[PDB]
Formats: sequence, C-alpha cells, structure tokens
Amino acid sequence: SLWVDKYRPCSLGRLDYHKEQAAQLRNLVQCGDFPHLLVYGPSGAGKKTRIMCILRELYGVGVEKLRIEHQTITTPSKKKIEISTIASNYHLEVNPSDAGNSDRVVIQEMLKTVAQSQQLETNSQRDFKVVLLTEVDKLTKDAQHALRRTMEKYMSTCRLILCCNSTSKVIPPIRSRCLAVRVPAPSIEDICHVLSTVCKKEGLNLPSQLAHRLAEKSCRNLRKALLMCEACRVQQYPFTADQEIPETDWEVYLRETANAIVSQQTPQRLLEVRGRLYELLTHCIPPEIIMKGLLSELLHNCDGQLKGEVAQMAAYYEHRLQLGSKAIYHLEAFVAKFMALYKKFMED
Amino acid sequence: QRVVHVQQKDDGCCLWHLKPPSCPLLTKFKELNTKVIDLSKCGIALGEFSTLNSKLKSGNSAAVFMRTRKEFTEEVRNLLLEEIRWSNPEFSLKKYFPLLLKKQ
Amino acid sequence: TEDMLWTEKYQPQTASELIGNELAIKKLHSWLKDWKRRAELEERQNLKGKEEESRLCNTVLITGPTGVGKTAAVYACAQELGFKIFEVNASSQRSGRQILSQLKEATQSHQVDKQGVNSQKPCFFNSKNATSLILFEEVDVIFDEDAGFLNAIKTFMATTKRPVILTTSDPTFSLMFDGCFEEIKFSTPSLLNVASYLQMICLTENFRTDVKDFVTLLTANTCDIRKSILYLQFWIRSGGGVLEERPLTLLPKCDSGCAETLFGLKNIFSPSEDLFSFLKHKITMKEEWHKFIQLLTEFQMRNVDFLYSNLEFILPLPVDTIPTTAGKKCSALVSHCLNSLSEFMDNMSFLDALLTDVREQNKYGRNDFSWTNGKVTSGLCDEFSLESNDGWTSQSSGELKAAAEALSFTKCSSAISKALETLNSCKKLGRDPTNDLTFYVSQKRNNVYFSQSAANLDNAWKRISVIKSVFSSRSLLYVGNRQASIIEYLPTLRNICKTEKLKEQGKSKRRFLHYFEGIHLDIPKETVNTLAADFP
Amino acid sequence: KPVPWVEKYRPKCVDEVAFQEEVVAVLKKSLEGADLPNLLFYGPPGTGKTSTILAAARELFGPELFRLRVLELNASDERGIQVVREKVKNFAQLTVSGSRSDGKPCPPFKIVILDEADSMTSAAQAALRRTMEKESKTTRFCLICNYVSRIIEPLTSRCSKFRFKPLSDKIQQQRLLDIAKKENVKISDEGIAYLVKVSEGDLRKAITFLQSATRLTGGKEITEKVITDIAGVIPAEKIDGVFAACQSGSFDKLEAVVKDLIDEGHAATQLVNQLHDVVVENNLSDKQKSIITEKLAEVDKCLADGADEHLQLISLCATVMQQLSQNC
Amino acid sequence: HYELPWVEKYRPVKLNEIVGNEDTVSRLEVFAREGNVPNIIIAGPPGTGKTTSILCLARALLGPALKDAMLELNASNDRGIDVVRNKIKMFAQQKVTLPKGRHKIIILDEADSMTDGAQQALRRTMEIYSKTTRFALACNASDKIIEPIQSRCAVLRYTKLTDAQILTRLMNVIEKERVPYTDDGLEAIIFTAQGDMRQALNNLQSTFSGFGFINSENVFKVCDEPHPLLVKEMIQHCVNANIDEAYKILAHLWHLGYSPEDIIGNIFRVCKTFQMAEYLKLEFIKEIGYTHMKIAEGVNSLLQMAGLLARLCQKTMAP
Ligand SMILES: Nc1ncnc2c1ncn2[C@@H]1O[C@H](COP(=O)(O)OP(=O)(O)OP(O)(O)=S)[C@@H](O)[C@H]1O
Ligand SMILES: Nc1ncnc2c1ncn2[C@@H]1O[C@H](COP(=O)(O)OP(=O)(O)OP(O)(O)=S)[C@@H](O)[C@H]1O
Ligand SMILES: Nc1ncnc2c1ncn2[C@@H]1O[C@H](COP(=O)(O)OP(=O)(O)OP(O)(O)=S)[C@@H](O)[C@H]1O
Ligand SMILES: Nc1ncnc2c1ncn2[C@@H]1O[C@H](COP(=O)(O)OP(=O)(O)O)[C@@H](O)[C@H]1O
Ligand SMILES: [Mg+2]
Ligand SMILES: [Mg+2]
Ligand SMILES: [Mg+2]
Repeated sequence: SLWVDKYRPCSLGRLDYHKEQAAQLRNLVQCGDFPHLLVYGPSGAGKKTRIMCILRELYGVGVEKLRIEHQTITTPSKKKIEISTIASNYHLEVNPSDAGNSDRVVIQEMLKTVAQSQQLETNSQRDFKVVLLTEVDKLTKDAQHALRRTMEKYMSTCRLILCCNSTSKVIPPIRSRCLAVRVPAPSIEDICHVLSTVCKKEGLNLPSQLAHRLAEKSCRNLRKALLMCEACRVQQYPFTADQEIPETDWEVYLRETANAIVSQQTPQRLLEVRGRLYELLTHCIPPEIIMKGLLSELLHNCDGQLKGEVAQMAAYYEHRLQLGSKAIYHLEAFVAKFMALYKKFMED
Repeated sequence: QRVVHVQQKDDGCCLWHLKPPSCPLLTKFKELNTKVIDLSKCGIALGEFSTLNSKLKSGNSAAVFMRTRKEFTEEVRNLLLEEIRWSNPEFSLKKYFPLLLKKQ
Repeated sequence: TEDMLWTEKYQPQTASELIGNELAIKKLHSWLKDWKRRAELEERQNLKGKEEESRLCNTVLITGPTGVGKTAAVYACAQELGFKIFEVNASSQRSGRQILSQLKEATQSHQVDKQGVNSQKPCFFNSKNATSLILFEEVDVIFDEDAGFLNAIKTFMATTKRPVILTTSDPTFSLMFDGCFEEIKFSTPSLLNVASYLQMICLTENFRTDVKDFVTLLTANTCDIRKSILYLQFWIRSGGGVLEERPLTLLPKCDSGCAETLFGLKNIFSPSEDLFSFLKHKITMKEEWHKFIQLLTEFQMRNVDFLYSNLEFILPLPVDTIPTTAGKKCSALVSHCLNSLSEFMDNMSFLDALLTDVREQNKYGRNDFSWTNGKVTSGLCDEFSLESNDGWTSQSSGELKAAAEALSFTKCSSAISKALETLNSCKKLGRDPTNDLTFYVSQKRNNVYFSQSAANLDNAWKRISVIKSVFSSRSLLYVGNRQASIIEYLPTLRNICKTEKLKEQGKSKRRFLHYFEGIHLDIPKETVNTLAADFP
Repeated sequence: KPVPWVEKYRPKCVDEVAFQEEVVAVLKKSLEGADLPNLLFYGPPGTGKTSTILAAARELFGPELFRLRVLELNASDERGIQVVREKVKNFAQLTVSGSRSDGKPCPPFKIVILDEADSMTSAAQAALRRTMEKESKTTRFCLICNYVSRIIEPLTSRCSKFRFKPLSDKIQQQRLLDIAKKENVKISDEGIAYLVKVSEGDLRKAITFLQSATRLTGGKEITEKVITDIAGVIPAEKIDGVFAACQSGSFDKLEAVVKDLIDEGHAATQLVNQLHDVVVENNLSDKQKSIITEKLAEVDKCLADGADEHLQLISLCATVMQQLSQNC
Repeated sequence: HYELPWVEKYRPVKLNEIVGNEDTVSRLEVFAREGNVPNIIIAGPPGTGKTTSILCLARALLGPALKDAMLELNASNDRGIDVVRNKIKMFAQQKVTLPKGRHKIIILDEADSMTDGAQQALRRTMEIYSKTTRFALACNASDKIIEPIQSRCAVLRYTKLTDAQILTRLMNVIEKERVPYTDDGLEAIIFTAQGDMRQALNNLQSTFSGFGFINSENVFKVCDEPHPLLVKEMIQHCVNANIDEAYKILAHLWHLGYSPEDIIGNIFRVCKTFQMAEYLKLEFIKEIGYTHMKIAEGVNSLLQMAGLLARLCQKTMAP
C-alpha cells in the first residue's frame, strides 16, 4: 500500500502530533463509559487515523482484521436498497448518506441489526460494538432525527462515532448527546515532521525546503501532503530542493475553466463553460468543491470592491445548489451572472 | 380533572404589568370596512377563465386512416436497404433482412 | 389475420439472429455446446457399455438489463443445440418442496421420449436426442410462498446432472448468492444496431422509417428492445404518425414522428402542428399557451426539463456542430443576449431549487453522478406502501413548474429575438458578432430530435466504472472516505499512472512497470492504462 | 454499567426540585389527591421539567413500577404523528398490574410523557387531541416543551400549564461544585464559573460537559482549554480577529481569517452565534445592526440547509465589512 | 328505482363517442375495427376516458363473447400474487373460441393499486400467453407500474381534456336533457372541472338537481370553491399594488374557511389566464410557485399568503 495506508499509526502513542489530544483520547477509554463521539474538523487532519487508534485501544488487535459486507434493506415504500459496510469482529463502518433520502432507513435497521448482533455475540471483552457513521454532515433532517432516536434506544448495546467535517448541518439534538472531538489541521511544522518521519522509513532523505513547499502547497492537508510526497518519490529518486510538485489535474482544469470564464463573456463561452462543468461533474467531483475552486480563482482575477459581490453571489448560488436536485443549473446560474457582472464592471 | 395556569410572577421584572402604548401609531387603529363585491352581480363571459372560443373547428379532425399500405417492390426494397446501410455502414444488413423476410 | 405479438412473431430462432451482446451469446452457446457434447458422450458410453481441466460448471447465470434478450438468447441457443427447456417462472408457485419433488428428476433421469415434437420447451406449474435443461427465470423475484426456494436451487447446484440456466435482471444478485456458477453479463446494446434492427422489422412490414426517430425512441426507453418492438407494433399497425415524403438517395413516403407519439405529444398538438415550429415561433394565442403548458406538464411528470435539455436548438440563436457607434451596437447585442440568457438560467435555478418537484428526487439513492448509490430493486412482497402521500401537490406542482418554465422561456426568447433583429445593422457595418452568439453542440445531442439529458451519460458511466474498479482493489477497499478518496487518492493515482506510462515510453527498466506490484497494489492493467491516458 | 451524571443526580422525589415553588406545590397537592391532571411544562432547556415529572412519577408509583407504567416519547418523530398515535394506542390498550409494599395502591391511569411537544405541527396536535380525549380516564399526558404558544388551543385548554424558571448562575455553580466534590475531580471555582457561563444557563449541558471533561482529562485538573474545546465554543481572540479584519477593509486578510477559522475545526453556526452576540450588544448604529442581523439570520438559515461553511462565512464577513466601513 | 347519474346515463358505448385524445382514441378505433390489439397500458389524469376507451375497445373486439372472453379486475378485487398465479393464469390457459384476430382480454383497472410483488409475478404471464390472451391496463401514475411490466406493454399517454371538448360534450348533454343554461354557467362548470369530464358531468347534474338553472351563482353554490371573480379582483388589486383591498379579499376568503392549498390553487388558475404583461405574469407565477412550495413543505398560514400578496405588489412597484 501507499504511505497514507501503510505508515498510518495504529496506537495512541504513535500519533506524532496532537499528543495532548491523543493522551486525552487514551484516558477516554480507561473509564469504561466510552460515549458517542463527534469527531469533526477539516479534511485529512487526522480524523479517521484517530478513530482507528481509539478502536485499537478499545478492543484487541482484531479490529485491523477487516472485511466488507453488503446488506439489502427494505424501504417503507416496499423497495430494496443495497449498501456496503466495512466490518470487523468488533466494529462497523458505514456511509449512510449513500441511500439519498432513504438514509434514515439504513440508519435505523442497520444499527438495529448490529444491536442484535451484540445480543448474539459474547466474548467478555467489551459491552458494546462501535459503529462508524461517515459523513454525518450529509444526512437529512429526518435521518438525523432517526439517528437521535436510534442512539437513545440502542445506547447500552452499541456505541456510535460520527465522523464529519461540518457540525453546522448536524442538528443541535445530535450535538447534545455525543462528546465533541475537534481535530484541527496539522500546522506546517507538523506536516514537515510527519513527512520526514515517513520518508526516513523508506531510506530516503528529503530536504527541509521541499518538505516546507509540500506543507505550504497542501493547504494543511496531511493526506494530500503525504500523497504529493508519494508522487514526488515516483517522479525522481533524489529529492532536489527545487523539485516540482505535481499539481492536481481537476484543480488545473478548474483553473482553466475560470480563465475561460474571465477571458470571454459571451453566450458561446457560457456554453463552453457549461460543457466544462458537465465534464467536471461526470468525474464525480462534488459541486461544492467545484464552486469553491471556481470562486477562489475568480477572486484571484477580481477587483477590490467586486470581491464581496462575487463572494455573496457565489454563496447564494451554492445554497441554491444545495437546495436543488440538479446542481448544474445553479452552477451555470452563478457562471452566467458572474459573466454579466464582469462585463458590466469592465464597461466603465 | 381541572385545569390551571401557573406563571411564577416576579414583580421586579416589570414586564408582567404592561400598559397599552401611548404612541399615535398604535393608538389610532386603521379600519378595514370588510366590504366585498357581490359575486352574482358581474357575471362571467365565454373564454374568460379558459381557452374557449366562439368558433369551433370542423373538418380539421376525426380523419380516419383507412390506409392500404401496398407491398414494397423488390427494387425499392433493395434501394431502402442500401439507404439504411449507408446510414449505418458498420451493420450487417444482408445477413438479417432475408431472415426477417422468412420470419414474416 | 394475425394473432401473434411482434416479440414472438420476430423471435430469434438462431443465436446469430440476436442483436448485440455477441461475447455473452458466444459464451452461453459454447457452454451449452459443451454440455450437449457431454450428454452425447454419455449416450455413447451407454451404447459402449450396453474434471478440473474441462472445468464445465453445472450452472450458468445470466444478468443484464430488462428486455435485452437473456431469455431470448437462452431459448435460441437451446433450440439450436437441441436442448429441452424446463422453465420455472415467478408466475407459478415455486416453493422448495414442489420445485425439488417435481423437477429434480428432469436433471437426474433420462427423457422417456427423446424423439419427435419434444423440442418444444414447456413450463412448470402446480396449482435426435434432446437433453434436459432447467431455466430458472427471474431468480431475484422471491416471495414468502416460495419458502426454501434458495435452498432448493442450492440443492440443484449440488445434485444435478443436466445444465441449469439462471436469468436475472438484479445486478447485485450474484453477490448474495453463494455457489459455483459461470457468470455472464449482458450489456446494454448500442443505439444504432437496435435502430437498424427496428428499421429491418419495419421494412418487412412495407414501411420506410428514418434512423433518427428510432434513435430518439430507443434513447427514450433506454434500449429496451422488447418495449420498442411492442410500441413499434402498436404504432405501425395503427397507421403511422404523419404523411411526409422525404426524398433521399444515401419511391415511398417516410413516416417520421414516432417519438412524439411515444411521449404523447400528438394528443396535444394538431397533425399540422410541429413541435419545433411551435417552440420556435412566437406564441400569442391563449390556446397556444394551453398547448405549451400541457406539453411542459407532460414532460415534468417524468421529471425531465424539456426546454433546458434542448436549449440550443429551441433558442433563436445560431447552432454549430463541433469539428464608436458601431462598436457600441456590436457590444450591446451580445450584452443584452448574455443578460437574457443569465436571467433565464437564474429562472431555471429558481425553479429547480425553490419550486416543488412532483417526483421527490434522490429518494433511494443520492444525487446523480455518484458511484456510491448502489442498487435499487423493486418490491418482492404483496404489501402496499402504506405511507402518507400528497396527491394535490403532485397534481399542481407540475403545472406550476410548467407554466413558470414556459413564461421564463418566452421572456428569454423574446428578449434574445428583440436583440437579434438589430444584427442586420451590425452585418451592414462589416463586423460579425455571430461567432460569439453561436452555440456549439455535440454530435450525441445533434443526431436526435429532442434530448432528455444534456450531458454525456456514456462518459459518466465510463467514469463511474473506472472509479468503481480503482477502489475495488483489496488495498484501496478499506479507505474510509469516498469523495475524499476520489479527490485525493485518485488524482495522485492518475499522476502515478501517467509517470509510469512516460517511463515505459522512455524505454526505462521494466521494474518500473512493477511499481504497483512493488507496493502490491491490485489495480487491473486496463484500469492502469485508463488512468494513465489523460484527465479530460 | 455506569450511568451519566444527568440521570444519576436528578432529584429522586418531589420538593427536591429547587427554585420551583408553585409547580412543586400543585404537584404535591396532586400527589395528595393521588390524581395527576394533564400537564404542560414549559420553560428553558435544562431547568428541571423532566426531573419534576419523573419525580412525580417515582413518588406516585413504586420504584419498580415507575419505569413500567410511564412512557417517555419524543414528539419530533420524523414519521409523522400516526406512528406516535400507534405507540400511545398500544400503551393505552396494554395493561399491567401494580402493587406497592409501602401500603398505598397504584392509581388506575397511566402516564405518557411527550417531550418536545412544541415541535408538533397543528395538524399533528389536532390528531393527538382525539387520542387524549378518547383515553382521558385511563391515560394522563404530560407535554414537555419550551414555548406554550406553539401548543394549539384545544390542547392547551385541557392541560394544566406550569412555567419553569431558570436557576441563577450562583445556584448552578453551587450544584456543579457539589457534583464535582461528589465525584472527586480537582476543579477550582473559576472553571465551574466558566462552565456555567459557557452552558448559558443550561444545567444539563453543564453537567454533560463536566462529566465529559472528567472522562477526557484522566484525573487531572479541569483547565479552561478543555472546557472551551469540549463545548465547541470559539475563543474570543478569533472573534476579535474577525471583527478587526472586517473593520480593516481588506478582503484578502478577511479570507485569511476565515480560512484560519475553518482550518481549526470550528463550526460556522457557532461563529454566527458569537458574531450575533457581539453585534447586538455593542455600540453599532441601528441601521448597521439591522443589516448585519438580517444577513446573520439569512446565513444561519443557509447553513441549516447544508451550505458550505467557507462561502457563507465569507459572504457574511463581506456584508459585515461593508457595513462597518460604510462609516469610513 | 332511482335516477341514474349522467356519468352513467350518458357514458359512451363506442369509440367515436369519446372526445379528446384524438390520436390515441383513433388508434384504439382502428385496432378495434381491425383486431390484434397488443398489451396496452393507458396512463393519464382522472376523468380522461381511459376506462371508457378500454371497455369500448374490448366490446368492439369481442361482441357477443364478452361474458366468456373478458376478465375484468378492479382495485376492489384481490389481485394478489396468488390471484395472479391461479386466476390470471387459469383464464390465460382457458380455451375460448373466438374469431381469428380476436383474443381473450384481461383488463386490470387501477394498476397503481397492484402490489409490486403481483406485478413481478405477472411478468411471464404477460409473455407466454400472448397468442390467446391480451392485457389492457389503466393507470393514473405510470411510475407506480414497475419497469419490467412497462417493458411488455405499449404505454399510451392520455392528456387533460381541452375546454372546447368538455364544452361540446356539455352541450350534447344539455341538448339531450332540455336543461336551461347560460354561457356564464357553462364557463363556471368548465372552470370547476379542470380537464375532468366526470367532474363536469357531476357538477352539471348536481346543479340541475339543486336549482335547475345553470349560472355561476348556482354552480359555485353547488361546488363551493373560491369564486374566480374574487380571485380576479384580488390579483387585479395586486397589479395596482393595492395591498389593503387585496388583503381584504384574501382575509374574506380565509374567514370563509377555504384551505391554503385551495386558495393558492385558485390563485394560480386565475393568474394563468389573467390579462397582464408577460414579465409581470412571470414574476407572479414565480412568487405563486414559491409560496405553494412553502405551503406543501408545511408552513401554511395567513402570514404566508399575505407575504405572497405583498411580494406580488412589490413586483409591480419594482422595475
Ligand atoms: N437482442 C435481441 N434480439 C432480438 N430480439 C430481442 C432481443 N432482445 C429482446 N428481443 C425480443 O424481446 C422479446 C422478449 O425479450 P426477453 O429475452 O424476454 O427479455 P429478457 O432479457 O428476458 O429481460 P426480462 O426477462 O424481461 S427482465 C423476445 O422474445 C424478442 O422478440
Ligand atoms: N430546579 C432544579 N432542581 C433540581 N435539579 C435541577 C433543577 N433544574 C435543573 N436540574 C438538573 O438539571 C439536569 C437537567 O434537567 P432535566 O429536568 O433532566 O432536563 P430538562 O430540564 O427537561 O431539559 P430538557 O429535557 O433538555 S428541555 C438534571 O440533572 C436536573 O437534576
Ligand atoms: N373523453 C371522454 N369523452 C366522453 N365522456 C367522457 C370522457 N372521459 C370521461 N367521460 C365521462 O366520464 C365518465 C367516467 O370516466 P372514466 O373514463 O370512466 O374514468 P377514467 O377516464 O378511467 O379516469 P380514471 O383514472 O379511471 S378516474 C364516463 O362514463 C363518461 O361519462
Ligand atoms: N499522527 C500521525 N502521524 C503520522 N501519520 C499520520 C498521523 N495522523 C494521520 N496520519 C496520516 O495521514 C492520513 C490521515 O488521513 P485521514 O485521517 O484518514 O483523513 P480524514 O481526516 O479526512 O479522515 C493517514 O493516511 C495517515 O497515514
Ligand atoms: Mg425473460
Ligand atoms: Mg427532557
Ligand atoms: Mg375507472
């Protein structure tokens, strides 16, 4: 595997940064009253690594013995939805937002089943089985109410760890029942130290300047920094101080899209950007990320007073994008309105 | 069963005893007469709320087919086969059409 | 003077008569030919008397979309190779005791009558030598009265001596079913092959049809061959759509206009009326507005936006296929046209976000363009939905969205046309802004009359397949995050594959090809080549 | 096996609920007559409503009969009211026997505690009214809400209404200090005061945060940092930085401050809450306060719908910066 | 001994007595004359003519063999998985002597009420027994019918009846019953029946049974909807930005007890045919749709309708 999957820490003493937080997570399991966790923060800060560390500290080493199961669940409209689940002998892991508006359904029955699983399985190790709900911030209001009901019902038999990146969408009834674990992103020095630690295990000696460039260009994303270090290791055997960091392909695609938006403001260019955003969306890139990158590069090419108007317009159409079922409509609404505003601004 | 309302009154808050405002906006209350037009007095004409017209079409519809599709002659049949083969150059027309002719 | 449906009148009696899925047809025909050879060798051994290398599994499984031809291919192959099909449908009570005690002896015992009219293939119900062959049709359909049916077909795996064929349309049935069987996948056939097939069956009925109308019908019903055959039978036997002679060489009349009949647009429009001419011309009359609202309402019941999906052709703007007072009047036309287009797109965003849809989108899976949705199967029980639903909202929201979309389109089209008649002054000035007012459309959206989707769904499905096949390797299978996987792991994988391809094309060491083997990644080589091409 | 300190340290009996005088008095005179009327407790969260109704249940019933003959449902069920109607119908039809060894017989009725009753729409409230007027003698209801005005007139007319006032911060600090002395955790009075402040009068959230901090710290002292990051509250330094970036008039440093807040894991709804608390309690003009608070409400609504934190926060900070630099 | 309703007394007995949906009804007519009808599914709004056209087509195909060659099943019948497996298959395997080109017909009315399991169990029955038996299904929501069943049937879309066709059938009924009428009453009846001929005939018969004269007072007394004159005056006051008189009309409608859904539906129906400019009509329909989305989402009050009226006035007061 890669260094993002092979050199990942498994124990709570192996976590290089957030040592005080890792120590508090170590004493969290010693009391035996391990509650539901709400592990939130930016992407790639070290969230899932810390969940795996807590799961290893809770049970034995058998949590690393992983497998994949498929479960078919019947909706109340008499339809069947099949979902995937990472599983072990002691824990569970599912992305319940994969079932759309029926997420509540795979919220209910699945935890019901695993509760019955802990009613059947006996090993005298731990009283509960931990289920990892990934992307709780993508759950609908009905799904989150069903989650509140399920956590209140099956608390004694199973435990829940909610891994999200945004607690804003998470309803206050959910947040009032789980212990909050904020995992902020590692700093530049933390990313450089982790990169040097990982690169030393391969017998390679990267310089501090290349590590600082990788830390700066990753926007405090440890997974992205490690994977860019993997790409740099693939590109060259020695690590020069001026080694070129390979940029992300869809990122430069979005950059070219925004230069296409800025350069020409015509209906033909609007349809060209329409094709470009369609081809970006066919690659399963989320429209929020497309909107964020587009807004960043348009604010690169905007004026002083126009930045606030463009940002408010982008936030407006991103909220409308979250409201509508077809996000492409709101993407091109933002693009066309920005083109009109830009053409009006450059005319005087 | 008898009902009761319990509000633990605190005299120091001074919001329990509230008097009507003395400002002229909330003193002079505007009056709405609640008078509406009678509904069988005006009347509705044809096509007022629909797409109705006084003129109705006649002879432009109810055309029965009564079609007699003549059998296609051989030369026209191969001409149409060549047209379909030009439309789809990668299709195997010669190995399907005689078999469907046998199927008919 | 005919009493047969066109599906069974034009049923393929030979395996070469089926359209598409040639690899699956060849695999099934080879499997059944090997079984027939084993049966004939068994007969020869009986005449004489009185298996890892072969690897001939006792059972095939066939999966694909609905109406693609799984049962038709099975019947054609069994007819060609002389098998006798014993069919078990969901249309008869098939519980374990009955199916075992009434059809095990077909596999385990000889046929008492081996010659004659026994090539006819019967069914199963309980209220030259011909080899027996079981066909479980629609195995995914399991009822409560079919108790122990899965255990019974497992016993049929274990203790058969004659072949078993399973037909299913559920894509995930082969996951939950435990056993040994040869898997056969039926893919959706291409548009043009089925279009030429339908043109062939129409030309046998002495009709001339164009390819584009059949392509619109087939992309409307998603290449369901049986559905298109049956609707073709209904439409041809009722007299066709519209008398229009099209002289083409590439003589009888042509009969274009079947797709509009399929969507029910001919119950609204007059026969003299044309949909494209109706949308292009300026509407003023009340009856014309009623017709437009009814047309748009008929398209909103399907949750398909008609005008925006075909935006370039229906607009009064130039469309190309992909391969100072004068200055103020050149700029004002483009500025007004962009303003009206932006207003229309804002209107469509308003209708998509702040207006109710009649069908609640992302109900069982998430939004479009996602490989994480899974499979949604229809109901297998005899119980009703029993949930509260609002019929008045579904009745009124379609008309509301249709009226608002029609008014938005008419405002936008009038604004762009009242911008466009002043382009003659710019043309007289020697400057051509029409290169900026044009629309560049793809060939996929140009070979059809009207489209129900403005995106490349084939490219989307190819990207979905490559995303699934990347993250189904055993090393990447335990990655917790999914959109973060395709946003962080996948671009680095594409860059690694590009660098590996550049190293291979530079005549470097062959150990660099084993870099994925050096880190022990299990990505298939076709997927490694696909990631190494580009990021389009 | 251990229970949370919210459940463990709620009062066992009626008149142990402090700072509620009249509600406890009428509940006592209902206990004396052994008949509990329909109840409607409204007040701020964490003020002793569930504690009072449960204490009335445990002292009217037996300790072993308390959990069997009451039913606590949550009225914000996402499957409509008919599912809750099914639970109330099943619990009213189901009957269990009761016998107390203390010499007092059990009442013939039963207790249904409908929590967050204010979240039910008026149609669902009218649907529930049929159930409570069709099972009046054999079943009594207690609706727990925070706003009595959200409960419709046919319900509120037939219920007995009680208002729960919040305890003062001194009383909350005293109860938290008693809890910490009971559970043997080293914590000064300043940390308890900051806990009561950061809970905003919510004793339930204060006890939850205290128990969670004792679990997290591993037997050390409870610092201010662990209380701050266990409550999800942004420190005031970041709020002052946001306001300084808004008053400066530079959009680039505004983006830098917002991206710094996003990188630290802090929520956007919490930032909107802190910004609203700062704005409405300062020396801004009424027009500035009006525009800023309207934009804050719009941004909060957009964040509740699931919109991205970064874009909404950037738009709100642009509005606040424009309104603050309008005086320039 | 009772008066039969005009929906049954004047029910069509042939396929040329059916107004509206001219193309599909004509195709059914040529199939009834020629024979060999395929398995059909007829989808459309209520009151369109689906059951009538299916029954008339079956009658014209069969003739005297109706009592033995036709099997009809409504939603009041069982139509379960076991019914599909025994009764449907037994009728399909049943021998019935018919002229060549004519088959036995299984009519499944209200196919939305069929369970998904029964539709899955009826898939092969629609296929093998197609040389002796045909299936004619009628449905309102075609999405309730599963895709494998829709693959084996030709789906024919019925659209709402245009008001001219309803007017022609209404004058046919009036001239055959000597009912005095006015054009006011005919327009009122046509407005009350939104493309529903069954509703139009029921409204006409109820009006004649109640008062015997067809005028808008009697018609809207019989139906008791929000009167389109009040809604027209309210929309006209919103056009003139007269928020007080428009709210007077709206509060009068609210105190009359009409539901918010009925009020917003009547508002949309009147504003669809209202005489105003194109852009103003577009903003009016946009605000009506946004308010109706709010009504459907759960928030419905006089505050929401007053906010809609204020937004409509703001559309006039703002360029
Ligand atoms: N590839 C094909 N070539 C020719 N005819 C076809 C083809 N596919 C379908 N048909 C026709 O459609 C009829 C029914 O198709 P089936 O094979 O029963 O569909 P299916 O693959 O079994 O999918 P199901 O069973 O409906 S889920 C056949 O009898 C043929 O007349
Ligand atoms: N007046 C009071 N007397 C005694 N304990 C109190 C009082 N007010 C609050 N508490 C304590 O505060 C905690 C929470 O109060 P509860 O009554 O259980 O919940 P709550 O007041 O209903 O808040 P909700 O349910 O979220 S609306 C419990 O530990 C109670 O013991
Ligand atoms: N197109 C029509 N032409 C003439 N009368 C019609 C027409 N449609 C409906 N009617 C009348 O309305 C009555 C009931 O209509 P039906 O056709 O039986 O209902 P339907 O069209 O099947 O709609 P649903 O979905 O079953 S409610 C008929 O008996 C006729 O009197
Ligand atoms: N303390 C640490 N020391 C070394 N490597 C780490 C540490 N924390 C995280 N990593 C590496 O960074 C990656 C973190 O990704 P992950 O936490 O799964 O993303 P997310 O936070 O979005 O779930 C892991 O692949 C792991 O190898
Ligand atoms: Mg089949
Ligand atoms: Mg409570
Ligand atoms: Mg009917």
